[PDB]
Amino acid sequence: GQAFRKFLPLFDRVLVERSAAETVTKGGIMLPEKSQGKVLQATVVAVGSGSKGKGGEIQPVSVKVGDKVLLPEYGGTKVVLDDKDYFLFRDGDILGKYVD
Amino acid sequence: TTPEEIAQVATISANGDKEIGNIISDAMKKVGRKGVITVKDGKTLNDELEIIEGMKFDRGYISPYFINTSKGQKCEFQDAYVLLSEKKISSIQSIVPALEIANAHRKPLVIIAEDVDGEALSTLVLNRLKVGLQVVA
Repeated sequence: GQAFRKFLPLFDRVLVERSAAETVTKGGIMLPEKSQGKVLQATVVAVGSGSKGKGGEIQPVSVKVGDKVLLPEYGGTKVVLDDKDYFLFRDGDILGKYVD
Repeated sequence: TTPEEIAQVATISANGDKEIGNIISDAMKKVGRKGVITVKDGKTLNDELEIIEGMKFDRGYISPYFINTSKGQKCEFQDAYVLLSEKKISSIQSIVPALEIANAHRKPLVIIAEDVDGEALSTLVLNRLKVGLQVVA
């Protein structure tokens, strides 16, 4: 497990930071702050030790710190770290990661 | 056959009032003999004739922040794009691409619709006040 600014998540929970919301479009038209919506793309900043599926063996999380992932719409837990917003999800709740 | 006879008929029918006959002959000369002429109440001492050309309809702007003429408190553009909507405009994605055409060609936009709801209104006023895009609903 790894920790982001002195916070180590437990079991298979991961801590992510959502990407910046879109304020302007390509052609220059700007968007209101309320209608931006929740950003579903995030970066994993902390990972847990992994849930124990079977006794005697520890299964680590699939994602790693520094991976661009796509969050589900529901399922996050609010974490306030250094007056900043982060979201705790389960390892299985993440839809997928952007590989590049 | 002549507008003089038109003025004579309107004068005789208005109890010999030559000014009424002249103001009806002028209206029929301007908007046509088979045209729409409407009698309305006046707040002055004398009668007057107002010729309305083009498409004028009794609907105001949705938001007062669209005013760009300080002298008459009007919203005036030249060579403006017109976007017409049968249904009510509410979503962000239903009004953004029209704003992209308006911004790319640098042309003003007037959106005539049933109504403009909160998200589209917020987008329009925020774009009008922040970057300077010319748009009225």
